[PDB]
Amino acid sequence: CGLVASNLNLKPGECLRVRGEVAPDAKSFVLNLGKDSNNLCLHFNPRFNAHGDANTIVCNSKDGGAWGTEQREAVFPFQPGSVAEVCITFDQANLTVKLPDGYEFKFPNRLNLEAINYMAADGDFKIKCVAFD
Amino acid sequence: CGLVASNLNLKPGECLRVRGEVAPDAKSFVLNLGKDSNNLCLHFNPRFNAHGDANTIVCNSKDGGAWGTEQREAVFPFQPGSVAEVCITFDQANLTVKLPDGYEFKFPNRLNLEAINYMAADGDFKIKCVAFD
Ligand SMILES: OC[C@H]1O[C@@H](S[C@@H]2O[C@H](CO)[C@H](O)[C@H](n3cc(-c4cccc(F)c4)nn3)[C@H]2O)[C@H](O)[C@@H](n2cc(-c3cccc(F)c3)nn2)[C@H]1O
Ligand SMILES: OC[C@H]1O[C@@H](S[C@@H]2O[C@H](CO)[C@H](O)[C@H](n3cc(-c4cccc(F)c4)nn3)[C@H]2O)[C@H](O)[C@@H](n2cc(-c3cccc(F)c3)nn2)[C@H]1O
Repeated sequence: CGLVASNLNLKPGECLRVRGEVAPDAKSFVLNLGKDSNNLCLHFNPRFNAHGDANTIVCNSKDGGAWGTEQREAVFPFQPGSVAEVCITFDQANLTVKLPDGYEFKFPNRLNLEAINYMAADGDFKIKCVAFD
Repeated sequence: CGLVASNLNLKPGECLRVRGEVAPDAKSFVLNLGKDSNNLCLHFNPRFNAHGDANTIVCNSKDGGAWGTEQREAVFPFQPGSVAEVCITFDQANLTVKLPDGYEFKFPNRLNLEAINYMAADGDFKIKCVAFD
């Protein structure tokens, strides 16, 4: 039940910037993006230690309430007890999550939604700032 | 039907910073703060030209769907076609609103709420930045 933002109307090309602080006892946190809570074109879930994963980013989609296939990244540029910033955009092919220091993750656009109208944060991540570009 | 943010969990003393761009032909816009759409401890409505009023800030509350006693500020530090930032805090007595950028007025806390969990923007005001401190 973390921060939820609706009616974002984030169209392709536009950038969603999110800055927040990661808890010191961080297990994992979640950034959800899509149309609503049941239609997520991006489930961004860095896991420090959660569900057996250690220092692993887990991405997925949810379509009509149904989870898609999990995609995993070896690179884990997140440290517990620190401030994490992500820049998010998308096109017809992929969603792109960029980190300031150069890290960039791609996740296939599986929902093909016209825009991102929904953002929800959860887990050990307290959002401090959100910008729309 | 503008931006809506829920589960803010804004405790007393904490600052809610909101930046957005006011349309050149703006008639009015709204910042709603409270628990939900039916319970607003602050209805912040600058009216450039609306409901017969002009260059007047209209503040009110909504408690259980019912509008409280409307109140107005003689001062109007908003320009159509320009970027406006509003900083908002509250104690158990008043809400404090900081307008661009020397301006500060108190609005009585009439809902007594523990925290601000709900923000909704509307009217001729496209949100570009929201910060929580
Ligand atoms: O079929 C059961 C599966 O369940 C998921 S976890 C589940 O998956 C989703 C992603 O698809 C969401 O992350 C979801 N979620 C998290 C939150 C949340 C809520 C609040 C805060 C916060 F932070 C987070 N809400 N929803 C998770 O519960 C397991 O990973 C998966 N599995 C696959 C592997 C696996 C392990 C090692 C290597 C490998 F390749 C795969 N290790 N487990 C398998 O056991
Ligand atoms: O009952 C009649 C009253 O009606 C309100 S209008 C009403 O006020 C509410 C707050 O008090 C809400 O703002 C409400 N609202 C706005 C929006 C919205 C929704 C979407 C976008 C967007 F931008 C905005 N939604 N809801 C308004 O409709 C007038 O203030 C009021 N009155 C007028 C005067 C008055 C008149 C002339 C001169 C003068 F000095 C005072 N002095 N009192 C009086 O005539």
